[PDB]
Amino acid sequence: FLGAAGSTMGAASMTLTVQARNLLSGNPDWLPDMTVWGIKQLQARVLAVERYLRDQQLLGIWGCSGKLICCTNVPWNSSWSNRNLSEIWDNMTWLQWDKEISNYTQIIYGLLEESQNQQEKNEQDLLALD
Amino acid sequence: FLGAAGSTMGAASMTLTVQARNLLSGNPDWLPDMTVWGIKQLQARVLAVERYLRDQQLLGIWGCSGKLICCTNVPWNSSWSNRNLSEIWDNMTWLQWDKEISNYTQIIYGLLEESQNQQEKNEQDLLALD
Amino acid sequence: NLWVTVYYGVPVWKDAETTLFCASDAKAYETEKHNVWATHACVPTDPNPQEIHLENVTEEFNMWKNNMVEQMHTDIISLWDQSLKPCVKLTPLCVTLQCTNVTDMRGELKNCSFNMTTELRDKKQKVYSLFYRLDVVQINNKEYRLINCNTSAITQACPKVSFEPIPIHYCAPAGFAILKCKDKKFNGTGPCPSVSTVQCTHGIKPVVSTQLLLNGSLAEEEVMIRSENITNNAKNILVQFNTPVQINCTRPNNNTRKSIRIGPGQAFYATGDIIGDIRQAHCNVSKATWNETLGKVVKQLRKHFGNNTIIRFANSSGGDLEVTTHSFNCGGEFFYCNTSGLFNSTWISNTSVNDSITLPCRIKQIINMWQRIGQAMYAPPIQGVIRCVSNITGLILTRDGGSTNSTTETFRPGGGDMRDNWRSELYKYKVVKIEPLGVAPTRCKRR
Amino acid sequence: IRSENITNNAKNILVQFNTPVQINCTRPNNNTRKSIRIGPGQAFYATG
Amino acid sequence: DIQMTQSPSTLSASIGDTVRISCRASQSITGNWVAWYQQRPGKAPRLLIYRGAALLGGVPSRFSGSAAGTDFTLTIGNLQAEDFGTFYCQQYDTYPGTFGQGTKVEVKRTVAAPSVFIFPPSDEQLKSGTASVVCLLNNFYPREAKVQWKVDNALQSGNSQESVTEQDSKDSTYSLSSTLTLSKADYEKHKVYACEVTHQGLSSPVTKSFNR
Amino acid sequence: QIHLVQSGTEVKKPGSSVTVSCKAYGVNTFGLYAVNWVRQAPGQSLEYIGQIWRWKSSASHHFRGRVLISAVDLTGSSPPISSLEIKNLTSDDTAVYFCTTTSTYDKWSGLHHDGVMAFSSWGQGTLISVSAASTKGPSVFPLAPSSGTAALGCLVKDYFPEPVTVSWNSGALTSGVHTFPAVLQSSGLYSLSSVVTVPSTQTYICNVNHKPSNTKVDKKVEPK
Ligand SMILES: *[C@@H]1O[C@H](CO)[C@@H](O[C@@H]2O[C@H](CO)[C@@H](O[C@@H]3O[C@H](CO[C@H]4O[C@H](CO[C@H]5O[C@H](CO)[C@@H](O)[C@H](O)[C@@H]5O[C@H]5O[C@H](CO)[C@@H](O)[C@H](O)[C@@H]5O)[C@@H](O)[C@H](O[C@H]5O[C@H](CO)[C@@H](O)[C@H](O)[C@@H]5O[C@H]5O[C@H](CO)[C@@H](O)[C@H](O)[C@@H]5O)[C@@H]4O)[C@@H](O)[C@H](O[C@H]4O[C@H](CO)[C@@H](O)[C@H](O)[C@@H]4O[C@H]4O[C@H](CO)[C@@H](O)[C@H](O)[C@@H]4O[C@H]4O[C@H](CO)[C@@H](O)[C@H](O)[C@@H]4O)[C@@H]3O)[C@H](O)[C@H]2NC(C)=O)[C@H](O)[C@H]1NC(C)=O
Ligand SMILES: *[C@@H]1O[C@H](CO)[C@@H](O[C@@H]2O[C@H](CO)[C@@H](O[C@@H]3O[C@H](CO[C@H]4O[C@H](CO[C@H]5O[C@H](CO)[C@@H](O)[C@H](O)[C@@H]5O)[C@@H](O)[C@H](O[C@H]5O[C@H](CO)[C@@H](O)[C@H](O)[C@@H]5O)[C@@H]4O)[C@@H](O)[C@H](O[C@H]4O[C@H](CO)[C@@H](O)[C@H](O)[C@@H]4O[C@H]4O[C@H](CO)[C@@H](O)[C@H](O)[C@@H]4O)[C@@H]3O)[C@H](O)[C@H]2NC(C)=O)[C@H](O)[C@H]1NC(C)=O
Ligand SMILES: *[C@@H]1O[C@H](CO)[C@@H](O[C@@H]2O[C@H](CO)[C@@H](O[C@@H]3O[C@H](CO[C@H]4O[C@H](CO[C@H]5O[C@H](CO)[C@@H](O)[C@H](O)[C@@H]5O)[C@@H](O)[C@H](O[C@H]5O[C@H](CO)[C@@H](O)[C@H](O)[C@@H]5O)[C@@H]4O)[C@@H](O)[C@H](O[C@H]4O[C@H](CO)[C@@H](O)[C@H](O)[C@@H]4O[C@H]4O[C@H](CO)[C@@H](O)[C@H](O)[C@@H]4O)[C@@H]3O)[C@H](O)[C@H]2NC(C)=O)[C@H](O)[C@H]1NC(C)=O
Ligand SMILES: *[C@@H]1O[C@H](CO)[C@@H](O[C@@H]2O[C@H](CO)[C@@H](O[C@@H]3O[C@H](CO)[C@@H](O)[C@H](O[C@H]4O[C@H](CO)[C@@H](O)[C@H](O)[C@@H]4O[C@H]4O[C@H](CO)[C@@H](O)[C@H](O)[C@@H]4O)[C@@H]3O)[C@H](O)[C@H]2NC(C)=O)[C@H](O)[C@H]1NC(C)=O
Ligand SMILES: *[C@@H]1O[C@H](CO)[C@@H](O[C@@H]2O[C@H](CO)[C@@H](O[C@@H]3O[C@H](CO[C@H]4O[C@H](CO)[C@@H](O)[C@H](O)[C@@H]4O)[C@@H](O)[C@H](O[C@H]4O[C@H](CO)[C@@H](O)[C@H](O)[C@@H]4O)[C@@H]3O)[C@H](O)[C@H]2NC(C)=O)[C@H](O)[C@H]1NC(C)=O
Ligand SMILES: *[C@@H]1O[C@H](CO)[C@@H](O[C@@H]2O[C@H](CO)[C@@H](O[C@@H]3O[C@H](CO[C@H]4O[C@H](CO)[C@@H](O)[C@H](O)[C@@H]4O)[C@@H](O)[C@H](O)[C@@H]3O)[C@H](O)[C@H]2NC(C)=O)[C@H](O)[C@H]1NC(C)=O
Ligand SMILES: *[C@@H]1O[C@H](CO)[C@@H](O[C@@H]2O[C@H](CO)[C@@H](O[C@@H]3O[C@H](CO)[C@@H](O)[C@H](O)[C@@H]3O)[C@H](O)[C@H]2NC(C)=O)[C@H](O)[C@H]1NC(C)=O
Ligand SMILES: *[C@@H]1O[C@H](CO)[C@@H](O[C@@H]2O[C@H](CO)[C@@H](O[C@@H]3O[C@H](CO)[C@@H](O)[C@H](O)[C@@H]3O)[C@H](O)[C@H]2NC(C)=O)[C@H](O)[C@H]1NC(C)=O
Ligand SMILES: *[C@@H]1O[C@H](CO)[C@@H](O[C@@H]2O[C@H](CO)[C@@H](O)[C@H](O)[C@H]2NC(C)=O)[C@H](O)[C@H]1NC(C)=O
Ligand SMILES: *[C@@H]1O[C@H](CO)[C@@H](O[C@@H]2O[C@H](CO)[C@@H](O)[C@H](O)[C@H]2NC(C)=O)[C@H](O)[C@H]1NC(C)=O
Ligand SMILES: *[C@@H]1O[C@H](CO)[C@@H](O)[C@H](O)[C@H]1NC(C)=O
Repeated sequence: FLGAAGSTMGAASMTLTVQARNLLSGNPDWLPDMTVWGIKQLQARVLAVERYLRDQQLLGIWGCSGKLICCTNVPWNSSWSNRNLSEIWDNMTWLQWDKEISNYTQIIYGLLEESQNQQEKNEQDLLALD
Repeated sequence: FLGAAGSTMGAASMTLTVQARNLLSGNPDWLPDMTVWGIKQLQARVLAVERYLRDQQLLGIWGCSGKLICCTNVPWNSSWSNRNLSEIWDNMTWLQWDKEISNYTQIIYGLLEESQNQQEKNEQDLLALD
Repeated sequence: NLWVTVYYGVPVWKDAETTLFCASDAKAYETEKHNVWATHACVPTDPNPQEIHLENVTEEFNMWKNNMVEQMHTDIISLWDQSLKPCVKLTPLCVTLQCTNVTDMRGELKNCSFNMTTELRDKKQKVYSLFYRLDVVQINNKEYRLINCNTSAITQACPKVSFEPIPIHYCAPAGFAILKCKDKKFNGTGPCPSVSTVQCTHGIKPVVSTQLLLNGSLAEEEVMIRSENITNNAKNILVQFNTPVQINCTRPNNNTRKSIRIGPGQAFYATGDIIGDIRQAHCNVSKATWNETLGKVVKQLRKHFGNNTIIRFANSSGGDLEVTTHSFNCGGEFFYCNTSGLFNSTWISNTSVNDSITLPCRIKQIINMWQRIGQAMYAPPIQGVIRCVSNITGLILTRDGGSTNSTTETFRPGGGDMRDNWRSELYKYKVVKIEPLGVAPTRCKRR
Repeated sequence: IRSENITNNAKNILVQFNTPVQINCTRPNNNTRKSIRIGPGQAFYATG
Repeated sequence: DIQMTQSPSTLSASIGDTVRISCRASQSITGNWVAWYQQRPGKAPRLLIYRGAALLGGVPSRFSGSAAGTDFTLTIGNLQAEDFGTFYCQQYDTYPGTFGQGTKVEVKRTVAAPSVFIFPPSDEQLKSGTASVVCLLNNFYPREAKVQWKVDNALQSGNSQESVTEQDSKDSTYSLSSTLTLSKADYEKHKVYACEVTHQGLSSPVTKSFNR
Repeated sequence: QIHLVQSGTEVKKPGSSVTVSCKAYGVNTFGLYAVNWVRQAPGQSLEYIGQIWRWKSSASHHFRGRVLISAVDLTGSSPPISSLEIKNLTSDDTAVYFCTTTSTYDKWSGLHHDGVMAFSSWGQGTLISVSAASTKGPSVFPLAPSSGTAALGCLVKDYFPEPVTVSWNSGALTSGVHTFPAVLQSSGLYSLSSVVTVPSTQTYICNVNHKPSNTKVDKKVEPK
């Protein structure tokens, strides 16, 4: 549970499953509720499922369609964190990583939904016909 | 956003992603609520997620298992809108299209869940054994 | 060469605010007594709360900016109103009170005769009751009235429910997390070397008190000193004790409940005659234990105010009763204690120049805490003598503005804001939201 | 000009203006509030 | 160790103008870790933009940053009086942080020629054993100017010091002094002393001399 | 709000040890705020020296170990204070030193980058001049106009230490006056000038006040 957050990105890939589990599902679960303080234990968990499906759309509309890790045809731009491969996984941490990509984060997002699954699935339709 | 609804089906395939996005997720999002008019801003968004998962079951139980476009092994029956290929995409519109298929709509649905993923996955089990 | 790849569940979070729920340990529910304090539908606590220590991590904390406090403060307030809603409203108690002096200590109790409406709407009822001087005010024999009638309305708390504080774990919903600072010495500000995460916070007893933190969490090793702005005398100074201080607060009046009938269906509990010791409420503090702590605490202030300086203590300056006295609840009754005897001392650099001590306490049944207007709560009478023993775990302190800063400084008991009481237990906690989505470059591409 | 059923005189006729019409509505009585006390806690505002 | 290069070292711009000051780092900075500071003369430097485009709260919208690879540029539209001063670019990308050459933003106005005056050494100064000839440049635009010392039609090396006033608050002009420090013995050995100045304003050669 | 007040002007001789202090007003603690010491060479750019962050002192490879940064947190009588020391003082250390800090609480702020950061708050600054010289009184000389229009002024040479205040007719003449900044002569003494532009009688005068040497000497100006 977040144990590798201080560790390097290379080491942070092993416990990846643990974060997926605990984060995904959270039910206490208690049926009882009352007019006040029942709406308080509701408003919190309702926002949980709204924030969740928000994330899931990206997983589907992108080249993943599945959880954990999945890859894509988007080439990594040099202008986006020009680096050494061992300088990323072995020498650097995720929090330290997301810090720099903050400018290019929205750009990459476009490459996943538009450049791929919009143009890839259409490409697939043209390649599955023959 | 719906811009190609008046345009032809062939042109309506380019902006397909836009409709998927905006339709999928709708959070204002405001936590505050009250006993009356709080139940009004609830009843609407609760029906939103109920109508949503209703659609998602069909995507999974059919030969898609993924969003946007996906194909299937169901052959197109001549009795179902016997037409020209250029008479569909190039000369005709979706609203005009769904208008005629209204009779055969329920029939096709059966071919996707039964004739395919019931008989296809079982076929896959028999083909994945060897 | 590489290609972008989506990683799901990467350890990345951002500081944020959400709506937190409670946890009752699923035992408080068996304590029953018709919804004690909070626990009614309250989430039972996971029998095995999880605490995961994060290595190679340093996070900066601020307890004064903590949002869990504001939620908890508003929680107790919202909790208070929901308890008083189903109960019996005392609205037609504003009837004239003909009072006289009780049979010593300048007649603190008033025996009052008054007219009251019965179950029937025809004939009134001539009955007498017993109110404290603080609950009544004369208007011009001796004629009095309810002290809250000119300010607001009033309602009686139900005898079934109890105000007994029970441990409450604040937990976060899915998508959120709660951080815990495991360091022994933490003032609530600065970087935290060792940080662990929990789904639920530790056991927190919502004990509402003034000038004394009761039934709280002990510090580690040295006693802790916390202040929002220290050199600023306008900001209160929170202290965390190492060893708990034995305190006794009793109600040396053995009472009875009238349970008068103002029907149909409603019954009010009046305070009957006192049978037993004729005494005023009192608070005991052992002279040896308080002093020992004082000697240890006064040295911590000199880690700031300088190695050598004169620190004098004194009682409350003045203000509302809630500010000037120690306000709390024991056995259902609300005590207001005179702390002037403890705060009378003068200390040298390391030292200050009998077997027991006592503190005069005042009792008030009708209260408006948190500066509430429009709603006044009446504390119902309790059968027999009430005795309670609690831990004194910390204080609320203020520094004088008169300076002469380079000469000496004097400290007096604080009060007011109850958020500080919650900041005492929540200093090591803060709320952050988890951002699972992440992207990384790799060669795998796709077919 | 809008009407549900026009030839029908039983149906109201809704009109939409082009230019807005200036209208003034005032209370040419300068008043005071009594704020009488019908307690406990309640206060009614009478017209003085 | 990063080296930051600013261009130009100084520039002349008017009110309402759009000013662009670029900067280049010895390497490529990604994550866009770059800062731009403003410093008015005689005052401590103030932070304007961090992360190259991220403007700090309270700064006017007229300031705009841009960050791409090795090349960085700060854009200031609708130039105003309070904006004039010296600007620096800084990288906190790696340990330690390094600043740029600095860029002096200087007020633009019609080119103004100085009025040159030369003052012969005072009598009481001659008795001290030294003689200092002072060439004066009054209000002039721009700050960049030349002052050379010719003794009997011969240049002088060393023993020369010049002084420059800050750009005037209203006139937006500069004033320049020149100090020639020589002894008494060498002073009696020569006759005519000349101060040669050349500036964008004059449109004529200027030399002010005295026959003592 | 945030106010950084540094120590007074320090003039020290080579080989000695210097101590400057930075009082940080408005700062709750140095735990949530990183403190960076930055110096500025005269007529030159800014240079990062070192920092103390999370109560850990650190400095650049130029100054390793030779520069010592110490700080104490918020106390009951004064705001948080930091101090910077440079031993084995030399002539190249004459830069103007600034005490800076930055808010580190925001973990995703662009202000900081793992120890290396920008500087949000700037102090008043403290000038350190390293030179072997003793205080002396100013020599004042008049500059007489020969004859377009006319110009006259007074010349102040060889004073120490700075500054000196030069006036005209005891502050009566405030217009058209340009007082040139003091220039550091090769002799280690300062010299400056104050000149006034005159058209075409009034018989002006110079008011010079040197406080360190306590010399308020005033000189007149007569045309030859
Ligand atoms: C809340 O809570 C929290 C927690 O809990 C808290 O926090 C806290 O805080 C505090 C404050 O207040 C703190 O403390 C502090 O600290 C600091 C720092 O320290 C550190 O550092 C240092 C320095 O460093 C450097 O050096 C070194 C050498 O050695 C090295 O090694 C390093 O590395 C560094 O370096 C770097 O840099 C360079 C350049 O620069 C480069 O080159 C390199 O490379 C690098 O990078 C040091 O020194 C230290 O050390 C020490 O200590 C330790 C312990 O601590 C140890 O371990 C060691 O060993 C040592 O020891 C020693 O010493 C000590 C001292 O004390 C002793 O004790 C011992 O025994 C021995 O001897 C460290 O590391 C500091 O600085 C400070 O100090 C200050 O204060 C004190 C009192 O307290 C005093 O005494 C001192 O002196 C000081 O003071 C100063 O300053 C001030 C201000 O500024 C002034 O005023 C004064 O006067 C002074 O000054 C003086 O001195 C100087 C010198 O120093 C000179 O210069 C001058 O002139 C004068 O003379 C303090 O201590 C803590 O820490 C914290 N904690 C934690 C846990 O973190 C807070 O506070 C709270 N809050 C509230 C409100 O309450
Ligand atoms: C938490 O609590 C703490 C305390 O509990 C709070 O700390 C308080 O912080 C405020 C800042 O908001 C401080 O006020 C500020 O003080 C500075 C510094 O003043 C001191 O030093 C001055 C100079 O000292 C040097 O020079 C002399 C002479 O050579 C030397 O001898 C010295 O040794 C030093 O080297 C000095 O002039 C000051 O004295 C004057 O003021 C005091 C205090 O009022 C009087 O007693 C004195 O008699 C005398 O009058 C003092 O000793 C000031 O510079 C600040 O002034 C700015 O702000 C004013 C508004 O308050 C404003 O009117 C001024 O014009 C001035 O603004 C100027 O500077 C800005 C920044 O550069 C510019 O933007 C602006 O345009 C303008 O140019 C200010 O007064 C408090 O002193 C400090 N408390 C204590 C007890 O010291 C903290 O704020 C709290 N924080 C939070 C988050 O809760
Ligand atoms: C919105 O509002 C509008 C108005 O605001 C509403 O409009 C109203 O709609 C109703 C329909 O429900 C109309 O009533 C119907 O009128 C017709 C036509 O009647 C006229 O023409 C007749 C013939 O005219 C021709 O022939 C002569 C002779 O050659 C020529 O000279 C002419 O020029 C023509 O060429 C004529 O006979 C009528 O006159 C009679 O009626 C009027 C009105 O009452 C009297 O004043 C006269 O004196 C005279 O008695 C008239 O001029 C009728 O044919 C309809 O009758 C049917 O419905 C009756 C119930 O109301 C029922 O009792 C009849 O038996 C008849 O039903 C017959 O027809 C059905 C359809 O074929 C069969 O299914 C059925 O089995 C049976 O065979 C009816 O009276 C209103 O007139 C009209 N309002 C106005 C002002 O004109 C509208 O309804 C509203 N809608 C909504 C959604 O809100
Ligand atoms: C607030 O109230 C609490 C609770 O009342 C106080 O805490 C209690 O403090 C008392 C006294 O300080 C303490 O009582 C003693 O506890 C001992 C055990 O810890 C007992 O052994 C002891 O009993 C002996 O003494 C009594 C009185 O002298 C006798 O009546 C009793 O029979 C005992 O005598 C026996 O033992 C001797 C040998 O020692 C033998 O020769 C005899 O034959 C006989 O067998 C005391 O009762 C309580 O333990 C404390 N309670 C707690 C929970 O700590 C607190 O002090 C109050 N605070 C203030 C400020 O007033
Ligand atoms: C700070 O923390 C201390 C300690 O936790 C609190 O002290 C508690 O005070 C409450 C009363 O407010 C105590 O509750 C009392 O429990 C007694 C023991 O109950 C056990 O024993 C009986 C047999 O006698 C069993 O049947 C029962 O199941 C339990 O196992 C009861 O005897 C008490 O009832 C009597 O007192 C109350 C008033 O005190 C009357 O209303 C009753 O009618 C009756 O006369 C009562 O239920 C609790 O036990 C105390 N804690 C401990 C550890 O003993 C402080 O209150 C707290 N400070 C604040 C401000 O809340
Ligand atoms: C790289 O990504 C960075 C992500 O943080 C970018 O930083 C952001 O850049 C934008 C660009 O303009 C800034 O937008 C301006 O913000 C200021 C101040 O906003 C902040 O401060 C206020 C004041 O307290 C606070 O209320 C806000 O909530 C903000 O946190 C506004 O005043 C301007 O009008 C304008 O909107 C962001 O502020 C800035 N920081 C953030 C988002 O934290 C950076 O620009 C990117 N780099 C490039 C080259 O684009
Ligand atoms: C206030 O705190 C001080 C400590 O700072 C307390 O002083 C304590 O006094 C007792 C005596 O009443 C000391 O006990 C003595 O022990 C010695 C050594 O065993 C023995 O020779 C004596 O006969 C006596 O028994 C005790 O040691 C001392 N505390 C310390 C730390 O030395 C004081 O009691 C406190 N205030 C009160 C209410 O007394
Ligand atoms: C602050 O606390 C001190 C210490 O308790 C208080 O001093 C106390 O003053 C009373 C007088 O009101 C003393 O009573 C006296 O006792 C002696 C000895 O039996 C007797 O000779 C006298 O006639 C009188 O009865 C008491 O002893 C004394 N405390 C000690 C430990 O000696 C002081 O009054 C307190 N100040 C305030 C403002 O409350
Ligand atoms: C408080 O006053 C009431 C009277 O208003 C006392 O009740 C009376 O007690 C005497 C005993 O001396 C009886 O003879 C009367 O019949 C009682 N009258 C009523 C109306 O109850 C009461 O005793 C006083 N307080 C107490 C109980 O000490
Ligand atoms: C709280 O304790 C103080 C200290 O004993 C009390 O102060 C006394 O006040 C009375 C007047 O009401 C004086 O006659 C006494 O001389 C004071 N005592 C001392 C030791 O000075 C105070 O009255 C107590 N309670 C309240 C409500 O103030
Ligand atoms: C009753 O005691 C009060 C003290 O609170 C006193 O003011 C009053 O005079 C006393 N009444 C009588 C009748 O003695």
